[PDB]
Amino acid sequence: MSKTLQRNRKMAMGRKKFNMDPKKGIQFLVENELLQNTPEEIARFLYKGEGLNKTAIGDYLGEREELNLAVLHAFVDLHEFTDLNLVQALRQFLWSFRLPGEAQKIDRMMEAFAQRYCLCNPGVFQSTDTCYVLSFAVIMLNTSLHNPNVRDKPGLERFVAMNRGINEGGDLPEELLRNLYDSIRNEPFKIPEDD
Ligand SMILES: Cc1cc(O)cc(C)c1NS(=O)(=O)c1ccccc1
Repeated sequence: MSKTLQRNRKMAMGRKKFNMDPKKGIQFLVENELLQNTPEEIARFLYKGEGLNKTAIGDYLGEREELNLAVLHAFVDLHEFTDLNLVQALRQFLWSFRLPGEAQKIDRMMEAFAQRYCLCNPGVFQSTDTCYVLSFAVIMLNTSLHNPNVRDKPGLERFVAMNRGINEGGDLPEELLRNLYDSIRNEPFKIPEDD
């Protein structure tokens, strides 16, 4: 009983430590046998995200060292994108962490996302590059449609034109692009606040 109560408080302390500095928080949890030091177990901890700031989760997933890269891979693997369209998948992924203005880190994260989306849905995009480019197209479209600071609201026809030639030199099916455009137009991305 006393061991359990002590462990519960130390877990809570570990979460607070993580929010101050992700690597120190994970270190405390691992060193106190509250979390196993495996990429999969760390990833599951971050995916659950209990009491964890989404900016802190993003920071940890964005680190360059081997273990953090492995955690990123395992974290993306916890996402189940089978039979979801690209927007549905992005809604889930983009809600799970936050990391603005770190280009190289976002590149790694979005490449991992694109690879996972395509593995889950092999018939949609034959090229993962197509998936990556279209993923950013949808993010850009969300901002263009829903941020009043941009006065050019691109219509469907413009969105279609902007994506020409990215499907192995051909175009994406028009209905795929329409479905993605309409999904974003009717429901903006829910993006985690800076926490
Ligand atoms: C997805 C998003 C869109 C925004 O308009 C603002 C933010 C903070 C986010 N999150 S974001 O971490 O900056 C980001 C994640 C993945 C790709 C691009 C950006």
